[PDB]
Amino acid sequence: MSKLEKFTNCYSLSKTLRFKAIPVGKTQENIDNKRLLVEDEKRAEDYKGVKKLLDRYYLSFINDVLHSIKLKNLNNYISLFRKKTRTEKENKELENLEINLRKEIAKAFKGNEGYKSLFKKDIIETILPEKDEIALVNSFNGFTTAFTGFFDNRENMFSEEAKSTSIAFRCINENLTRYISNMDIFEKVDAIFDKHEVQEIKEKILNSDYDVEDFFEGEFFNFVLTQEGIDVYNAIIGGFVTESGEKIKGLNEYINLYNQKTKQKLPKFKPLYKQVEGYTSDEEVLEVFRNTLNKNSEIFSSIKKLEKLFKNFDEYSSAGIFVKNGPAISTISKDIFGEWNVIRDKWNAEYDDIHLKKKAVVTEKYEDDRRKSFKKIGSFSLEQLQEYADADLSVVEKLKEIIIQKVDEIYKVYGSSEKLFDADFVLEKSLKKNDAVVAIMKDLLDSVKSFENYIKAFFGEGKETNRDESFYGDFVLAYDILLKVDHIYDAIRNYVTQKPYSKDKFKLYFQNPQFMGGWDKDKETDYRATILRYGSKYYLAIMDKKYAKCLQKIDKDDVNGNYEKINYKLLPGPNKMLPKVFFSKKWMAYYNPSEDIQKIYKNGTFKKGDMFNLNDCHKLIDFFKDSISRYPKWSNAYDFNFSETEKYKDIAGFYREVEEQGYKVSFESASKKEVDKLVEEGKLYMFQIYNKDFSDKSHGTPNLHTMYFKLLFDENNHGQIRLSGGAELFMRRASLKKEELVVHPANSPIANKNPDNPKKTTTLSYDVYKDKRFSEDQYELHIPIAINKCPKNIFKINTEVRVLLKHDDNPYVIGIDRGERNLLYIVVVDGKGNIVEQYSLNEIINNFNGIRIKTDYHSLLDKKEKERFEARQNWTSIENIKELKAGYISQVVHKICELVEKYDAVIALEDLNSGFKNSRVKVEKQVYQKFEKMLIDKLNYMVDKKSNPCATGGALKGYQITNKFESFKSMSTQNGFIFYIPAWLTSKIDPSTGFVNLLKTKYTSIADSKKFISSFDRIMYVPEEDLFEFALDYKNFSRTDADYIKKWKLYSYGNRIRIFWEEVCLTSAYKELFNKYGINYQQGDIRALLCEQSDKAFYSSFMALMSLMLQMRNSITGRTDVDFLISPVKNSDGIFYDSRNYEAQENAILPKNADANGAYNIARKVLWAIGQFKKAEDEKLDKVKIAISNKEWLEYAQTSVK
Amino acid sequence: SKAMYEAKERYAKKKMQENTKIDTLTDEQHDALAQLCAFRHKFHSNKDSLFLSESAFSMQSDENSKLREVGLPTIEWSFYDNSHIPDDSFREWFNFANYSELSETIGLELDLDDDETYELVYDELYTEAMGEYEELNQDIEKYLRRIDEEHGTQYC
RNA sequence: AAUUUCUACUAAGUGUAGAUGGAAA
Ligand SMILES: [Mg+2]
Ligand SMILES: [Mg+2]
Repeated sequence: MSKLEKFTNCYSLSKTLRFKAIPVGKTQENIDNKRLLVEDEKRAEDYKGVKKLLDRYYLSFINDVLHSIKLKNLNNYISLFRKKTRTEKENKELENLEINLRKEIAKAFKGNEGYKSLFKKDIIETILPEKDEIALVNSFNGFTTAFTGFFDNRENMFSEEAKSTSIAFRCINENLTRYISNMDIFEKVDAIFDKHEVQEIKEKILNSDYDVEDFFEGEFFNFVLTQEGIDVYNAIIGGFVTESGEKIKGLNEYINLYNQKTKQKLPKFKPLYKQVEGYTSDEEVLEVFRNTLNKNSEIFSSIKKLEKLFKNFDEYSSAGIFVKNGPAISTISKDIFGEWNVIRDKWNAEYDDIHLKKKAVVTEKYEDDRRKSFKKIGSFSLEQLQEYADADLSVVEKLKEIIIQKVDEIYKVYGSSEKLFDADFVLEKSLKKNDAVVAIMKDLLDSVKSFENYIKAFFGEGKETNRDESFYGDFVLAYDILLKVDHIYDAIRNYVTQKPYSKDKFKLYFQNPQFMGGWDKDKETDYRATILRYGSKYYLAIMDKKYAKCLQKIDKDDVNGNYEKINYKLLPGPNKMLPKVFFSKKWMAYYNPSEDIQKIYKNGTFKKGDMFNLNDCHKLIDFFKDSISRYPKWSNAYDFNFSETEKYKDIAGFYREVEEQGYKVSFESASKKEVDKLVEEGKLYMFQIYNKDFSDKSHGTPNLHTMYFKLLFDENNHGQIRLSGGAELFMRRASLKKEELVVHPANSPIANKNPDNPKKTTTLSYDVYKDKRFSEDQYELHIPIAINKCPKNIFKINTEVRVLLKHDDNPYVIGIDRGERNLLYIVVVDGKGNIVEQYSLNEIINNFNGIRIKTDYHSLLDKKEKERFEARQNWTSIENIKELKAGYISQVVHKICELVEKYDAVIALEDLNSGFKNSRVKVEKQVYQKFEKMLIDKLNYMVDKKSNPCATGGALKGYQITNKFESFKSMSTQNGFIFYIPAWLTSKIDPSTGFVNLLKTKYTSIADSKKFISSFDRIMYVPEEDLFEFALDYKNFSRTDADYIKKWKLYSYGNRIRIFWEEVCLTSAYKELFNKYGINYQQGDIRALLCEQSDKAFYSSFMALMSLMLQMRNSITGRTDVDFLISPVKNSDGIFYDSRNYEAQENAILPKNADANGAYNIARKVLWAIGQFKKAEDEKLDKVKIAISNKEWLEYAQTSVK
Repeated sequence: SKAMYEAKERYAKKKMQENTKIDTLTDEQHDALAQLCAFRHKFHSNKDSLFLSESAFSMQSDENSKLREVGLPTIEWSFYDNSHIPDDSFREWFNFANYSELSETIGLELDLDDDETYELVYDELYTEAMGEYEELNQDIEKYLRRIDEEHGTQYC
């Protein structure tokens, strides 16, 4: 019994299929005559309009009753907050008063003229009538419940839970804490009070109320609570126009006049919150883009405010301008210092001078703790960057000139794009076929977006010390406007990358709100939908509500024209259906529940909680048994055969028993001619369930979904597969028209595009239109199933795989690694270390009838990336490539699944959050995470279609070897048969012995190089092998606390590849350098001669040769021919490993090339994890660590071979 | 309805990636919280198909069991008994007060074969089901807000 | 270049081989 005979029927699932539906006979013209499409087209479209009307009435309700509330605890909150801190649980009384104030406005709303009829049924009926909108709100006269996704959230607008969208939290804890802040900051505007400007005009043209000090004194908060009051308040801040050309001044401008003496240093009055994009057509999207980025747009004025802010930046202090820690701080290091790694070096030294000892060597755990302590910090001060900086580095100039360079770059791309915001602009071609216009828009949007990404790190997540609030107050006041460009970026991008066709659909209801919920016989006259089989052309039946019983009075016809017809008896949810029925006032008046039975259910001792009594709940079990026997519908329609009363240790066990059994679909027949005459009468509607496998030409294997759906009505349906309910139906529209499809004509030799087909050209007898499926409409149908509804082998999979792998004795392992020369690379390793099968996954085999036609994806990728290159790298090319990768990581999964079945393994997989991608790899991080998703999705229910359905591994008894996916971090360190493993030191490693370089040999100085060249043990030269054998211990080098052997006798032969494309050899290069500098280098230990020279270029051309002795990976990066991995240390047999030495075999015992080596090492790390799986008890198997360290891994990979 | 779909999910996904370090309390309670949060995001996604008799679905004692094991405070639910949320027992009840309403208009008596009174009780039981489930859902959001503003994380 | 849908196809001629869990903001 191998390692997959356990893992089936382990837990539930719920897929859902999606077949098409063609109407048969006169059903389509019957629908058009009875007009059953216009109603639901309206019932899709008018919903946002009726939402608009109800939002109109709701906002009128708020602005109605807010003119009738004067808060009484407001003074007692304001003064007690602005009382000057010193709480000792007085802030707790402040919060009590705050929630009581929210309760006061909540009580005002509750008693606010009814309000109980604000989310019930009559709101669509009665109040909202009192134009032509009466039919609009009257269009839903028999259909109310679709508003319940609105009547809940607009109720939660009126809560007191301090939620975001609600009224109460806003008007008490954002408006009031802005109002009292402006009340205090009113103390710092009294020194500029000129009545000719602040009083002679504002009070006369705004309110004619009491003057400007009334809005800062706190007793018109009850007047400003309405949105009219917020309008008047933001008028006194900003300045009203009163439809005249005065442009009357505001308090922002009066406080802006104060810095005429070049010192503002007084915060302005922040405006108050009030109380409550394209994607269709080319002219519209161009106009809204003009609206949002012309030379007087709000975003553009925000850039102007930001550039003048960073022009006058030097007046603010350098003690508060916090730069955000994290990703962007590398580019900030690159632009403040010169390299990607200097801030981290200064912080490194600043930390190690405190926590490092008086030695200098490190451990890897101390390095990981060092990295954790560096990621502990939230942000950095600009003053600390001046502290990091040496002389002649003033950040207040450097960042200023950087940002003015960026702003002038945006101005230069405005000078590029100035032909676009002009009034007489023309569209000569649509944006699908035009390039220059859309690439211009792309450059604009990406330039402003890059500017936002550069500005972004000046937040420091707030909640800090005295930060420069006088700077942040306008900084966020421009940044909120600069963040609006994402609403244009995620409008223009998903406008241009959308298909020409369109997948909009509306739910079809057929005049009824209660539509196809279930398939129950004796509820089918209510649900009004049934399913008929005949041969194999399946059918969906819709009965009209005027004639909702056209299937009951049908005879078992004997003139041999029949449709078989379902019955579908399903007891739904038997743990909470049985007490719903057997205590519900009519069963209590038909089948008397015992006096002690009613009491035992009413007290409820059948549940757990220690009130659980076996021979007490067993009488309840017998009562359920006998009553289900006495029930007329459920005595007959199922075959209930339970256990005995002592054979249920839990009523949960009995519920599982009745849930297991209570489902049966059979087929009682019907006529054919009377059914088709009936659908000719129009009392039925009949659709055929159809896809591209129910046709009578399909001479191959079906779609995995049609295999399931054909298996829903088998007598093998014993594997607990169950057609559930919740089915829907849908309807599309003709996105395309028929004429303008580019159509390949008939009887012409049509082209090909897969180059590895021997039939290099073919021809057909008919047409094959481009995208025929969107020419007409089609009825999409969904029919959701629930695989493995009753689970049996239930356990924790993450422990069961481990307790399986320990007791196993030769457990196979797959590895999967990305790469540069190939997309992925599979390596299958035995329980020892022998490579069973190593191959690429660039070529995809399609093993149909007998004919293994392969197809490449790597050539497809590069041939599309050349179009990306030649087409200025625009969005259509980007998303085409992303979808091609998505199709590729679809078609990988069949190979991985079949490989898992063929070798009985556990997949290893490159962990990501410990990873350092390389950029060039073709499958990047986003596509790899999608591969993770579309691998654990499929290994939730592994099935191969060619197998027999009844046998294990089939469509009834699939493998479940994972869990469901949860969250993008919770996918870590184990998932069933997928293991996650850190990808450190997996590509540049000698597979024979395990030598890895750890030597930082990028040249710095002769001051370092002399000690570095003296630290070696014996640089000599062997003449009987012509090799420059080096020798060293590792313990005399920094960053070297991981290796285990540390006795590495290096060598030289095998040429390597430099970059400078720079092809060199090695031992001849060493000899020519040493004959450039004139050495008798045949009497070893030549370090004594090498520590005499004093010119720079000798050591600079020696470091660059040490590094080429150490460089194991060689990419010629223009061809796929020489990607050779060579290792300058040899094993016990005196031969060091070469890749091309191992490429030309059939099945090697070592990796072929670089990507395969990257797979093989990951497989080795999982093998180490299995080795530690073999060395614990079964009581720690859930705790055995898998995160194998660098030290442990190098030790295992060296001492595996010996 | 694709751009905002990806945007609102990758924002929240970034927050679930980001908040795995803020807690810095005894344990990996982030796992239980994100598991609860996605459970919330299924529940509030399609609460409506819980009303159907046999939809693809499948409480409070189970959540409290999986929450006590990690050591959080519990949820303080609104009810534990759960057995009165009406779904498709439309053959298995009678006591409702709005028969006074239904007799104020014509309607018919308490026999549901009339095609007019059927939807007139279906509406009320649908709204009562949704009104029960959001009272459930508010309890989970209250638990997340309490655990949010006690430990300074982000969940809503 | 035919597709419930997505990717690569033309694969023996109205399709082929893998995949796909839907509604909802
Ligand atoms: Mg097929
Ligand atoms: Mg295509």
